[PDB]
Amino acid sequence: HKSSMVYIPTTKEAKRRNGGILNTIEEVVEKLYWTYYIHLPFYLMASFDSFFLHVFFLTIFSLSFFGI
Amino acid sequence: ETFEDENDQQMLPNMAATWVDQRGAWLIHIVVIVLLRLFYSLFGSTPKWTWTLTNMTYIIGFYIMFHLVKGTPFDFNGGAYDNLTMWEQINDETLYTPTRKFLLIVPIVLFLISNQYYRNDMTLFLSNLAVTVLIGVVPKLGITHRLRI
Amino acid sequence: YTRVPLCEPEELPDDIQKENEYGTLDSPGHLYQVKSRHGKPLPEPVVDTPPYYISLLTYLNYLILIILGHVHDFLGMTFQKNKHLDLLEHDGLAPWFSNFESFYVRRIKMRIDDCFSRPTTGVPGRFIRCIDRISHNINEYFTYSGAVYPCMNLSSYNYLGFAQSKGQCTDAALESVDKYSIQSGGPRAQIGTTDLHIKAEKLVARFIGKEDALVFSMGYGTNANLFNAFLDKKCLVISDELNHTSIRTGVRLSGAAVRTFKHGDMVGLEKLIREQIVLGQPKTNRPWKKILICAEGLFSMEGTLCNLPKLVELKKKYKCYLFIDEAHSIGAMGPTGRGVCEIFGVDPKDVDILMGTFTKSFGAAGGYIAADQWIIDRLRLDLTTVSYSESMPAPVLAQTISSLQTISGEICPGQGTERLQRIAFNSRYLRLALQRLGFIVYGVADSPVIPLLLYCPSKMPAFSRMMLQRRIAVVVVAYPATPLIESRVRFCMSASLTKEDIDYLLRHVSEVGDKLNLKSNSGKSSYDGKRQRWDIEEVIRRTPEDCKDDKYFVN
Amino acid sequence: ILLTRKSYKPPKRPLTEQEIDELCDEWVPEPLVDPSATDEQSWRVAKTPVTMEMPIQNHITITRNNLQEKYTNVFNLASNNFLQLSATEPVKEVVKTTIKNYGVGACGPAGFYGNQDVHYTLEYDLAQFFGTQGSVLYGQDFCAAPSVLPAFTKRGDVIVADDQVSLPVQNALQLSRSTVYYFNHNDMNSLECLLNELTEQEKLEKLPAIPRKFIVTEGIFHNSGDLAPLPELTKLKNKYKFRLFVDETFSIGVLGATGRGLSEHFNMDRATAIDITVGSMATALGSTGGFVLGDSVMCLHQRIGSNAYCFSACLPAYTVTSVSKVLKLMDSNNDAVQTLQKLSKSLHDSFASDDSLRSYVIVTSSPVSAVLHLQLTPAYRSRKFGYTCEQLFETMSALQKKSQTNKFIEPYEEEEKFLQSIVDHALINYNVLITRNTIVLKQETLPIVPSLKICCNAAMSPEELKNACESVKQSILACCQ
Amino acid sequence: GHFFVEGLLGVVII
Repeated sequence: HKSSMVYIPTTKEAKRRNGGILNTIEEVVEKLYWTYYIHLPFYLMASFDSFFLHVFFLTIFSLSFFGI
Repeated sequence: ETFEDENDQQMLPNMAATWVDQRGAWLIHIVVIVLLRLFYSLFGSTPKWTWTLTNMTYIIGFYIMFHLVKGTPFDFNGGAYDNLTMWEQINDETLYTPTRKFLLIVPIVLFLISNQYYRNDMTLFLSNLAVTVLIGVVPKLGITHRLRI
Repeated sequence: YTRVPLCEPEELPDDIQKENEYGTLDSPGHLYQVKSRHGKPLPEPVVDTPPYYISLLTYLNYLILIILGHVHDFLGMTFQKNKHLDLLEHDGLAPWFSNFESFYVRRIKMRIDDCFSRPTTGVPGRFIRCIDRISHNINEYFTYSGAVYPCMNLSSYNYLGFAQSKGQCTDAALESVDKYSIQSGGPRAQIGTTDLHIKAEKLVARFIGKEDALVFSMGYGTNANLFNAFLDKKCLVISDELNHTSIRTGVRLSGAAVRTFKHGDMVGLEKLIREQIVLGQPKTNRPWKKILICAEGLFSMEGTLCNLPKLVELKKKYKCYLFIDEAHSIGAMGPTGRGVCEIFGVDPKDVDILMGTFTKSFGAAGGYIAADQWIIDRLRLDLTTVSYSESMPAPVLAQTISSLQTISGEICPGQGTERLQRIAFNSRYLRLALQRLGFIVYGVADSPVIPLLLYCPSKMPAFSRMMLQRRIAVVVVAYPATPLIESRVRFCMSASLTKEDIDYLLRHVSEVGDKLNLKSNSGKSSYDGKRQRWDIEEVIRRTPEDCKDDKYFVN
Repeated sequence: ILLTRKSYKPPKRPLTEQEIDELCDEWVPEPLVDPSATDEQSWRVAKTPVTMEMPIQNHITITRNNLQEKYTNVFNLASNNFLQLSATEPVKEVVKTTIKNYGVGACGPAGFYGNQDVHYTLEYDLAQFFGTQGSVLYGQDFCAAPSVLPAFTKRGDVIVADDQVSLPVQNALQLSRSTVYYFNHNDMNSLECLLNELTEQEKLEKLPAIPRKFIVTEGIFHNSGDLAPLPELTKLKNKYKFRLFVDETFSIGVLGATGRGLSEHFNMDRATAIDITVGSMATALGSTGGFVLGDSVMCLHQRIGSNAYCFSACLPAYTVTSVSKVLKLMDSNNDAVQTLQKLSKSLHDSFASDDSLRSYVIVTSSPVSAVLHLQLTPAYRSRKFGYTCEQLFETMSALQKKSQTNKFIEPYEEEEKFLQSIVDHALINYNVLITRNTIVLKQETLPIVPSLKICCNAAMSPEELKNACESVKQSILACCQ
Repeated sequence: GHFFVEGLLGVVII
């Protein structure tokens, strides 16, 4: 019972079709970036406020590290 | 207000003054305070300046949010609240509820904690006590309800 | 090219079309038959909550957004008024609308506007065809190419899968077009009535379990203009806090007083009834001339039911009246689909007025009202829409009549039970699978409405856009419609979805919700007590048979 | 401290369980509806025509009172479908194709899904045809105004409304929650004085921000049936800085050389003469639904915040496709409109220049209206039933103000039964079906009296219409004497 | 004057 629907494979399947540890490092970096990005309201700011808030947080972390 | 206005007000829960009773609505006022301390300390000045800045900014922000704007930020029925601030709409105009008690207690404890550091300066001590008393508890009394100057 | 293109249909074979609009069943083990409750009241709902830092982060985000929006509004209105002419006066004429009562719409709702009001085409069946859009200047205006791509449908009200174009209902509609017309004469009280209206009223009255009924051309209009006929400023209305908007407008138009009670609390309802009987009319304390209780069969934002037995008990005891709104309940719930009266074994005589719509589960338009004979005659004399508004067309009536007969079992006897059992199985399967994978899911056990909580304002656009990327159509609801701290996606299960489709959806949802950090279920939503974080393959293999046992569902 | 007290009284001890229980058991509520007056009013229900297995058209077959009567080949003069363009074969083919390619239902509100491309195409066609910028569609016409009008007004705004507007507009004014004033039914002088006084008072007040101000009228009135003066209205609202709201349900498709409405009838530009226009797709266009015409800002705000739009399902596809086809067919050649005009002129002239029917009935409609109205010459009404208009208005207003459950009135129903007797005589003796203005007077809030109603469409041969006119004249003469 | 202020604040907070 075939229909006119085009299916899209899960990312796991895409990697399996496309086949050491450096990629694992890159993906955990991506994971961390995803957490940081989604738990803050970046999807609702055009570009300027988002850029400004990024600089803000980066400055906070830099100053905290320098002090401690 | 008259019968129709009260019916419009009572016909629907006020979405702009009901979240204050939900989960986490109390710990947020304490959490926004601990962040101001870590930011004004990051400025890098002497303790008394950091503490007075913290107390001042919290009180001013709280006032400008809960006391300055009148009405609902969206359409209610025909507005039905076109001349009431957010503080007066808490708990459908019932005074001295636990929420109102907590929001009264917060600035006093803020001053008590901050006092120990800038206590040795008369000007800072006077300014902080003046701003606390005159921009905190006073608008939140039961005698200043619906009082326009 | 900035205008929505008028698409063209496809000449692909009829088998492919029938499969597109209604997936054929695979195994007879994928059906479920629901049993009544014999008046047993529903245990109090067990609402689940996420950890504290989630709520704190939501509060932080909303605090940031308000500050930035107000700052932008002030700067723009003070500095760049050349490009803000629609918000300012001109030649002694006030603007159409002020900039404060539209704050939330522009400032927060405009940046995610592409998640709402997506143009479609063709039958809104199992697979829906969507028109692609390109957003310019964030979300100001769109431009449209000619491409159209199908998506899996989880947004439209198609509970029984009657939205087709090749069934018997469409044949009845075509026959009606040939026989009568698409035009109406006037209001029902002047020339508008035909024999088809009479047949539909009799059939609806027989189906529900009442004596007489009326049919109107719009459900919203029905609720809006109903209460105006038998209520004044000396009567009182007690309504749940989660009722529909049309009920609120209908109550506001009459002038009656309104008081509300907490959702699902009956002790509060009894206390409020007693206090309001004691107190009397405000400013005068005279007795209330009348008291009316308004509720909803199934609230289509929570998935919960109304405690009908307790309402009937209080109704009997304190001499009040009952009004029930069965829009999401009729046709789709119960052992045979009669609504909540069938579910609770309540005799459909203790409920004074019932009303509903044909839009949700019958694939038509309009609404109805059912009550005793004297009430119906009096209302037919006194209702406004009977005398002033148009009647409904013939094809809509034919569709409704055919659907009612099919569900009742009078024609094509096998289909109605198959549809009801299919939807009943699908809802339970999806709810159990989502709760085992580790999400927070509302509803009781069989509701075709399956809310899924998000709790973060920035996880709505992300979820919607990724699911659109994978070819799944979903609906997200924001703060003005749902409590501030609780935003959610709302699934609408249908009887036209096959278990393979649900598996496909489950895999994609698991992967997206794992990437977005959404699996925040506690142990308070499991029959044992221990929180679950099962694997996808294990839950897929072990859920289909376990979903038929009324033991794992807490609610 | 002691010398500064207030001299109160000790607080009364509150009630307790058994007191409350006995008080609650002592309370008695009235029934939902009032079954007292049902039986002496059900003649309305019992005397409603019901066509059988036929489209509502020129010649029908109707049965009354639960199939206890029957008539055949009745000539119809009570249908609101003036153009009858929705019955031709091309529209039937379009409807069939749309039903085959789509469903019959939309299955969803306009907010999320269920807003197909045909809806957008109809919106563009409407905006292009009537000459404005944009438009929106509504589920039914009776719910268009009571949702759009409250969306643009609130407490603090001013509305100046005509003296006799229909019921939808009354609901809109009642539900908008602003200040409402009434001028005197096409008496431009009263409107000018009211505008003058309001603007002077405004000046004297010195408000910070000026409020929104609207003028509410109708193109062709529903009850009365007379055209409204447009040039004076637009001139005055330009002079006094007001907005103009026009509810033209019965004029679109009837007025103009091509039936584009009131503006075409008075040779103007709709974009600069009228700000809000509320129409209906169910009288001259032969379909279902309503619409609102205006500019882009208004339409966008309506989509954002109009209740009946965003909380109700979209209307089916075959309706919008049929309306689009009808709009093109009217864009081609008038013919239809031309004929409609001639027939209506002949009807009004035949019932206006009559020496005989000049002591009992008076014609209220204007020559351009397609519906002819008749009333009972207040002298004759006073002689035969012993009451006047103002007494009826005051009686029912007093009844509403104190809110008595039973709002009954005897002379009013006696007059209604007399009119229905006229209708019965005409139908039974000549097989010509006319109707009577159907109202629910306990809901109305403006002075109104019962009347009759004769409707003509663009598919009537002139000779048959003339014969029907003669038959109705004979029937009214026979009954009135 | 400091402890006086603090004691008054305690009284008013109660």
